[PDB]
Amino acid sequence: QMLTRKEDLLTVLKQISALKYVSNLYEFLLATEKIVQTSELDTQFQEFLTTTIIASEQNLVENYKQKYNQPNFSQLTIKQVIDDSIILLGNKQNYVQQIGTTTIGFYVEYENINLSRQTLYSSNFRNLLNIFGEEDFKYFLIDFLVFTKVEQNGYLQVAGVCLNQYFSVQKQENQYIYPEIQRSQIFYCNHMGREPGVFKSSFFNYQSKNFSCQEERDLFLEFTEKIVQNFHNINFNYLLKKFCKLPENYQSLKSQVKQIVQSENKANQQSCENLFNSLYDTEISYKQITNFLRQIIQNCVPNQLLGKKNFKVFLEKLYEFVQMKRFENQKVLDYICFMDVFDVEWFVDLKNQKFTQKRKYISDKRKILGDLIVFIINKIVIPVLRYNFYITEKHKEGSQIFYYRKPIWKLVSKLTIVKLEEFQKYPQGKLRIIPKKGSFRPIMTFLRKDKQKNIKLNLNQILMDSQLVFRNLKDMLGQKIGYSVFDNKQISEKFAQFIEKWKNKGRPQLYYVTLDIKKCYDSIDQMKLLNFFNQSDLIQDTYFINKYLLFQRNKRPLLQIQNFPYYFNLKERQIAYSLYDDDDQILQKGFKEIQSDDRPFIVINQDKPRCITKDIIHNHLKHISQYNVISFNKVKFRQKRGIPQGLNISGVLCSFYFGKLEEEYTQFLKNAEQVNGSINLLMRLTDDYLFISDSQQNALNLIVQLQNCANNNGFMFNDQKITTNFQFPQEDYNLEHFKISVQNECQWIGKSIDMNTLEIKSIQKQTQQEINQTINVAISIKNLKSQLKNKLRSLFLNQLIDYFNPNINSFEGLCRQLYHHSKATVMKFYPFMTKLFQIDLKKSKQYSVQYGKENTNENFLKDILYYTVEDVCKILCYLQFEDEINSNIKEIFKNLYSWIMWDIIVSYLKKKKQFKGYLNKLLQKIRKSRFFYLKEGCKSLQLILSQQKYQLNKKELEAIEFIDLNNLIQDIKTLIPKIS
Amino acid sequence: QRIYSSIEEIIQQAQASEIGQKKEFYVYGNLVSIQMKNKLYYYRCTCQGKSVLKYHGDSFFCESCQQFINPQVHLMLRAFVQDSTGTIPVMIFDQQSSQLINQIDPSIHVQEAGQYVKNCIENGQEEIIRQLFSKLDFARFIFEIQFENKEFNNEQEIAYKVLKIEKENIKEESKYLLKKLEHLINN
Amino acid sequence: QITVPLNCFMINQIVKAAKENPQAHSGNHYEWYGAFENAIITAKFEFLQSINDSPKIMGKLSDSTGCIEVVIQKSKMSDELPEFVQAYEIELQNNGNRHKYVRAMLKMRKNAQIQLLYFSIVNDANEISRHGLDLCLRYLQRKHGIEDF
Amino acid sequence: EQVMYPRILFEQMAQFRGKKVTVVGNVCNEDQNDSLVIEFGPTGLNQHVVIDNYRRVDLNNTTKFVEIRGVVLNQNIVSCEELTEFEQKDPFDFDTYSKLIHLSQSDKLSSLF
Amino acid sequence: NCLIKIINIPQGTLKAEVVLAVRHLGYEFYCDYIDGQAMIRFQNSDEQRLAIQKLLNHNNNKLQIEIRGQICDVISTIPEDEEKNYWNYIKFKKNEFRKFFFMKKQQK
DNA sequence: GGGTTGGGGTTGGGG
RNA sequence: AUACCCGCUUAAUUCAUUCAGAUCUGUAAUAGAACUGUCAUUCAACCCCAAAAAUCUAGUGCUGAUAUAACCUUCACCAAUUAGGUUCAAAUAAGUGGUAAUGCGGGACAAAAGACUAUCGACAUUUGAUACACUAUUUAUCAAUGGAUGUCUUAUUUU
Ligand SMILES: [Zn+2]
Repeated sequence: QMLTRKEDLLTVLKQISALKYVSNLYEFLLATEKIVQTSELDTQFQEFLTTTIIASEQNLVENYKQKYNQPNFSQLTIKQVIDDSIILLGNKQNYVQQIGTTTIGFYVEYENINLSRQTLYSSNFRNLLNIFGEEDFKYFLIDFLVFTKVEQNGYLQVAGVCLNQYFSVQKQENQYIYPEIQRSQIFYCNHMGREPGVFKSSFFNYQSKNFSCQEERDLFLEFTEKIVQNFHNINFNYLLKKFCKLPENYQSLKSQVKQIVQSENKANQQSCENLFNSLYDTEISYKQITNFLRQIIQNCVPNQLLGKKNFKVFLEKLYEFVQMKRFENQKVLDYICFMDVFDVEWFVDLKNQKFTQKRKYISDKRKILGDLIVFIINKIVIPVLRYNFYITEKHKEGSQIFYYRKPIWKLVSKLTIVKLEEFQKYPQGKLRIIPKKGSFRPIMTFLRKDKQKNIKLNLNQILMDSQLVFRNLKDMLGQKIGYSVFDNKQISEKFAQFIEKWKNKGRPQLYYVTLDIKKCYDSIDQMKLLNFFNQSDLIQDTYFINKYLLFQRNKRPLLQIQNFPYYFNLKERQIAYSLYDDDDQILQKGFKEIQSDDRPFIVINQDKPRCITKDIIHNHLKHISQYNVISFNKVKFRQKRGIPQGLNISGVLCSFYFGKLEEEYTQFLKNAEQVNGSINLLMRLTDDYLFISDSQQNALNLIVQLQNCANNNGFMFNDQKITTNFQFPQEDYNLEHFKISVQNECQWIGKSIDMNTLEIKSIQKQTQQEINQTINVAISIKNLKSQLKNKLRSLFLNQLIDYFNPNINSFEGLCRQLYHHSKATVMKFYPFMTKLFQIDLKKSKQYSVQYGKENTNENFLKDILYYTVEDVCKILCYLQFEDEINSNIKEIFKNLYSWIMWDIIVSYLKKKKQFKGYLNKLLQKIRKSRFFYLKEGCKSLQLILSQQKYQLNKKELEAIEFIDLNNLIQDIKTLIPKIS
Repeated sequence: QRIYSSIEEIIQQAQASEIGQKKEFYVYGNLVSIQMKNKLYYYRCTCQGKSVLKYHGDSFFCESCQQFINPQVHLMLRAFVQDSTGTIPVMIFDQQSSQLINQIDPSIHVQEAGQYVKNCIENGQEEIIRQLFSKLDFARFIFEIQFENKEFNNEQEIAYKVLKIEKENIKEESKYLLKKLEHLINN
Repeated sequence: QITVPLNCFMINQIVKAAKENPQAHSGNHYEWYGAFENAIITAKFEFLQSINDSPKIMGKLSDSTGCIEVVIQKSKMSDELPEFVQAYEIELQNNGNRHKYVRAMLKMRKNAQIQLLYFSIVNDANEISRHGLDLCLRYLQRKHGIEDF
Repeated sequence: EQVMYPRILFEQMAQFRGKKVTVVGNVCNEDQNDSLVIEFGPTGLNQHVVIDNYRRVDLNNTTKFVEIRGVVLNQNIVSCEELTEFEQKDPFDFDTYSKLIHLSQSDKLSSLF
Repeated sequence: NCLIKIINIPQGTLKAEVVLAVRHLGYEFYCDYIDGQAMIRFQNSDEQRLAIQKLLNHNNNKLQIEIRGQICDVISTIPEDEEKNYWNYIKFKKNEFRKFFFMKKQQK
């Protein structure tokens, strides 16, 4: 198994198990005697036959032989033949040609839209009918998987069973579902009831399914009466003083907030910022929260009800529940497995299942107890915390779950309200205050109505079409600032490649420029956006629903295996599309272009969404920009300068508006530099901007004039700035709006560039910080292997992209990127193994049994890490730069990268010292890899000496690098400086 | 006694009808070509749960009763009713559809039909269900049908609902259409 | 269009008309009192001819007004079991000879062959009279509503 | 090779001779010879048509009604051509049958044939 | 006072199913299957009487159990000679294990 | 008497 | 077994009380004194981009030849750092940061054997078979355990 290549789709298909016959149309016809070698038909039809691909579960070529002539084949219409073939199916479903069909007894009409039908009915198919005849045509259509070619790397499945149902599936329930704990339901409560006494609307102020008969249910009812009496007869105010007390300056805060509400006019901002910070400081420790919750639990529920030992274990589990971060939830078994079914005396041994199968008995009791605990938590703990606490997080921070007291959050909400100083069945919205800093920047939402959600989606696809149109227009010639909406590495790659080209040709000595914009969403003018909308660069649009399935990122075993795979691993996606009176490629494919490696696929569905004119978009603009009744609790007012946040299209709208402005501005500036000599490039996000130019004087004059014309219409911003020094009118502008700062190695929104070598890094941080705010962990419930393979493929953030395709960058920079991202990868991964290793069960009756040993940890983790390293050494389809043909440097290169992987793993397993007993074994595997690769580096020298092909530009160049810097002992002792 | 009409007349009236108009007619047609690509049943409580709250693992909790319940699955089927004059896409209620499934097979009880079908589809018994659906084609019957020219989310349309399904009766349907023929000759 | 009830006499007339008249700017269709492409007929299922090479059973049929023959077809397994689906209600009698009153459907196409579609027996001649009187009224209303449309 | 088979009755004596027609009716005198019975055509009673049956009759495998074809001998005898006896639950409306016959054949089957 | 005997057990019966059937009663015991017959010893006469009243059927007023789907009658009135033979056999097992441990100490 | 269908997954950036 | 573990206990009384009025007492102008109503459908994930899924898959690779530059351990717990030593596989410690709630008493002399076949063919120790079971679990038998297990004590002293 060397690597992936462009493709060979016949091999790709026939290389899979389920279908046992695979061929093309032409050779199949030759075999079935329908055609002969002298069948010199029309040339285009001949390439049609050759490119057409067919397959079937059986080699029914025998069923498709000639066996007779009876040459009548007189005049049957192709439409009629297809109708008869469809009727032959009857009740069967999910075949391609089935779509858009009204089977009416023995009659059909045609509905919806099917471009694949237009691909059908061709002169090709007419000739095909002339060849097959009636029955052959009908049965070939019903049976075989018909695949034809429309595009270089576009192939249709116009017939056969739909691949969807073939590739969609992925007495029972050995453990039952154990319904979830809705931790999400703890977020964003805005409700006060004059006192504690959490919910008078709850059960405080039902049935059962599978209890021990119902006597246990009666005991449960009695104990619920007990806890109801306790809840009625326990004050919470003093407990809140004890554990989650308010700040001692509470009344002073109230007074200053009230005075601010009255007359904070123009003497507010600083004091309000300090007040916001102070109120943010009113958080409560997780440990205090846990103790408060535990006291609540003790005051109401019997330790005899829960068992004493199980009661204590659950009390311990409470802290884990509070600690664990957002979008995470402990399953019921996460407590049950540490519960005892025998610490409760009153459990009923009905039928003595203990004496029938005590394991079945314990499983049943575990089910019962788990349901009871789910009841307790969902009906008690979650409501209590929801009413007594606001649960939120910091946007600039992440998933750290902060708690706050309701009155404090209410006062903060009032302070936000005073800061709002800024037809149809209406799609109303809802406000959510978002903590961002020692200040706030909230968000919007659209909710509560199916129709509101659907029209929201309609806006989504129509502006997605708008984004496609603007993307194409920008790519051909930027209507925006040019090179602006790069959408995750496209323009970044083009940018970097071009700048590399001048660094090779022009002057690598350059000068970066940072730039920021504040409140881009609210810098939008309704009248002018409508005007520029009347430019109307797209009318007569329509939609087609998509069913694509193509080219996952994984290799396929050759026909030298030494199993049973299915015809998938070309994972599906889903896209919407647009069309008008234009080139026929969009009419046929219903998809424009996406670069990949050369394996086709295309399948289309039928649907008729109608949106032809920008007038409907104009109606929605009237929906949004003029009327809005977004209510936090009762508010209807809204800042009217700018598109509201939380709107699912505000990004594209802001992009289009700044396209309007940068049209003129960038026209001026880019044409100036085109006359100058054009050593300059640009990129602009929604509100962030970077600029590059060697001529600091010219570029800085450009900065001055662009900031001038941009701020000539009331658009402000303030943040750090560029190494460019003064240009005194620039200093005047700085005094006007924002301070200026100077520092090399331009940092970014999450990347940075040593622009001297133009080496682009992303980020480096600390282990605890990386643990905070972002880590979320899955649970090993008969999903461990898949969970871990894909979660160690969590290189699926940036370290599989954006940096291993520079096309020129030296291996020093490549490996620097690699090991930095590896460091970050471990920093974020360590929680995974740390958590799931605490339940490393030698008793896993399936995982551990298949493992075949009680040391599951050692070899299972060895397997998963070594497999991931294999994945990343095989993922270098990017590395056709330097390895595509040389046939041995591929192995050398991938083994070197594996060595980097293993060295990082060595460092961080020394970090993981507490598992030494098999850390030693892992290190043994590592050292094996390291030293065998040292041998491989020695051997590659002799291989190069014995081999003849040179490829000076790439192969010889990288060989020079790896010989001059990686000579046995060198490799380590130069790359370690390169590590530094 | 009742009256009988034609598919063409019914479609003409529905085309010349407005919102909120429901008129019932009786025809001698048959059923054929049941559509099955869509779901075949829905959930409802014993107390006719208007919005039974959804819970995964097939857990049922109604809101019109607000207790743990035994589920009530009602099988919804769509087909086409045709006669010597026309054809209409029609929707059959669970009760009459289950009566038809009892007719084709008395093994499954009336109310047992939805549960049995759901068990079949979840288990993998699909081909037998398809064959049984095939067995229902061209089933001559007496049909009571009403129609509504309502609007479905800001788009006007025409919908039909078959209420009563009855066995055909040549002795009097022939008399009906013969006297219609006599009236036509007299005119 | 919709399926129409016909008989051997009218279909013979229509076949002869299709033979004689080329019917320019038309074809692939049989037009009578209007136009049609599919028929329902109640007659007696006639002798079962055994043709098997490319085609299958040549099922004859006959009414009080004529004698016609239609075809069924399969290649290897396509229409053997459904052929039995059609044909049990003939075969399982085991004492009816092979001539019984039956209602079936046929598809018309501008080609000298008639394909059988679906078949069932008729047990009461009340239904035979029904079919006849229905087709009579159908042509009456068809002609005098197309000409009065 | 096409042989006509109209429908006639007593009120059409003249159609008995040399005109191969279709005969229907319920065997009133269920004669056990299995070769010659007396039946009533589409009327209430007294349509005493002699039916020279097929030499075998499934006298007990079906119901009363039988249909055959052929020429009618002047004493209202029927020469056997083809038996199509039915298993009937709902008997004939002989009124409906008579209306159909002597109305369609009167004008419209006449306008047809 | 602490002995019962299961008779007419189906041929080829293993000890696991018979001890499980006795465990259906839920009382600890020790079983010995010979030839056929299964002699059961319980810890005390109180639990023996409890097992007697649990295993007796009032329909036929006799001590019966289910073995492999068949009905097997059991006897609690053990003959004196058979009880003496069982006690000798059990003490034989006791002193056999004692002598085995003794000789095992003896090889050292 | 219902009826497109509601939620799983939560990783970087923007807002 | 050693600085800790285990068996036993805990320790407080208005930090607060929004908005919708409603009784409006206080009405100078509002304290206050309250009742209800609550998320009330809980509304829900804020979207947009973007990058990946072994599928119900178990790919099975680089065979151990090297790091002399790797390796070792200490502080109530964890983390960073430091030094020390080894250089073959293990004895060193310190610093700093973060984490560990409370009162009483037992684990207790620095531990293995002595003899009792003492308790046992009734004992428990796995393995592999059957019946179960089954994602976090054990059943009775079969073989083997065979000492499975407890009883006295470790320095009449620096034994
Ligand atoms: Zn209900």
